[PDB]
Amino acid sequence: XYXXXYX
Amino acid sequence: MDPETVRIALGLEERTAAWLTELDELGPPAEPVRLPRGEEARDLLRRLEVPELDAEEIVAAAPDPDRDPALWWLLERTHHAIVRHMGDHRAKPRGGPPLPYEGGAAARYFHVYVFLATVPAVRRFHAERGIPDEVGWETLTQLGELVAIHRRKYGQGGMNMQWWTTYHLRGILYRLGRLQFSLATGKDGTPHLGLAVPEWGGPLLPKAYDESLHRARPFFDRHFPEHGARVAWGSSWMLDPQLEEYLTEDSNIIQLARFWTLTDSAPEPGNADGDSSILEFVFRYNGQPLDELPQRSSLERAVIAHLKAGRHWHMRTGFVKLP
Ligand SMILES: CC(C)(COP(=O)(O)OP(=O)(O)OC[C@H]1O[C@@H](n2cnc3c(N)ncnc32)[C@H](O)[C@@H]1OP(=O)(O)O)[C@@H](O)C(=O)NCCC(=O)NCCS
Ligand SMILES: *[C@@H]1O[C@H](CO)[C@@H](O)[C@H](O)[C@H]1NC(=O)CCCCCCCCC
Ligand SMILES: *[C@@H]1O[C@H](CO)[C@@H](O)[C@H](O)[C@H]1NC(C)=O
Ligand SMILES: *[C@H]1O[C@H](CO)[C@@H](O)[C@H](O)[C@@H]1O
Repeated sequence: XYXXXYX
Repeated sequence: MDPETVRIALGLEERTAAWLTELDELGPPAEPVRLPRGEEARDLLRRLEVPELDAEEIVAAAPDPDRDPALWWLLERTHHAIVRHMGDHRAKPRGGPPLPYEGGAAARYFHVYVFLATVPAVRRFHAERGIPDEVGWETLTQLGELVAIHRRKYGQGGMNMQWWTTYHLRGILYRLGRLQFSLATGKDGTPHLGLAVPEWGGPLLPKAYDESLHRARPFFDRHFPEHGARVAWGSSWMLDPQLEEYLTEDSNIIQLARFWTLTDSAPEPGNADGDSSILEFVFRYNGQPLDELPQRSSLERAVIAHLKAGRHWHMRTGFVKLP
């Protein structure tokens, strides 16, 4: 995890 | 210039090529990019709650079309790539890559420049929707929080959460007191409000939480009447019922999570996914040794304890009906 989004 | 020149001048990785091609395709914005300078820039920065130390460095390093051609090229197209989706919550949050720090202060603060260059457009969008000025400004001040966080986390000036600021700058997320709400849509297209909790603003007191919840429906029904959400949805380490092992009944998180209805299945215990999320938000974790992290609060102790015990944290999802 550690990246964000939301897709 | 062309995508490959820009990519190479800036030291951007080869995976960014498609993005750079897409920005090339899109071209420069109709309204030319303008950066505020001097005391104009200082007033805007201060209004957006950027710490004085960073603001001063931001103004000193502001890039220039002639000396910084590759950077300027990217600045205009990145700006354009954001405004073309103004008001559009169905578009993905693409802020563009971070710039290698070998480019110096203008590279470190690149997405701050994008944000400042985009303020007039979103403020126009706010005006068109009838958003009160105080709501508009209060929403945009997360820039300051995100700048300050970069410095805490890494020790020098920057802002590397540009994917997140695409929400503020598209006019799809608003801070309404202690909580933020974004225009959002489930997999089946059903409208809801995404709920987020900014760091600045103090503890998540039940009264401040409940005032924010009361503001959501009337705000969105007035200014975005076509959206029609009845429900706020959240995904967060804060919704992990495992916190109940460690925090007391006075905990704001424990008290407030009791109103939430979780809609995801119990996670596999070996699932180590929510681990990086809780470490970011509690510690702004950046690769360092675990017993080296502070242990001042019950939550700081909790997070490490559980992880030391060989156990995992999970991001849980749920909803609350809008009052
Ligand atoms: C959201 C937030 C404001 C809530 O704080 P809070 O209201 O104080 O939460 P609680 O009342 O449950 O706090 C319980 C304990 O943990 C401590 N604590 C809470 N949040 C903490 C944090 N982010 N870092 C360190 N300690 C924290 C509290 O000081 C308290 O300590 P004590 O029992 O030793 O007195 C806070 O966690 C925060 O600012 N987080 C960053 C933003 C965030 O996580 N947002 C959600 C992203 S999905
Ligand atoms: C998502 O990440 C960005 C990047 O830093 C943050 O700025 C947001 O704050 C993050 N979102 C999160 O806050 C969701 C919280 C919803 C939880 C609802 C439970 C509230 C009651 C305990
Ligand atoms: C992320 O996007 C998804 C759907 O596209 C939505 O479920 C969720 O609420 C969004 N988060 C925010 C904060 O907008
Ligand atoms: C989620 O998937 C999207 C799909 O494009 C990626 O952009 C992102 O990096 C993450 O893996």
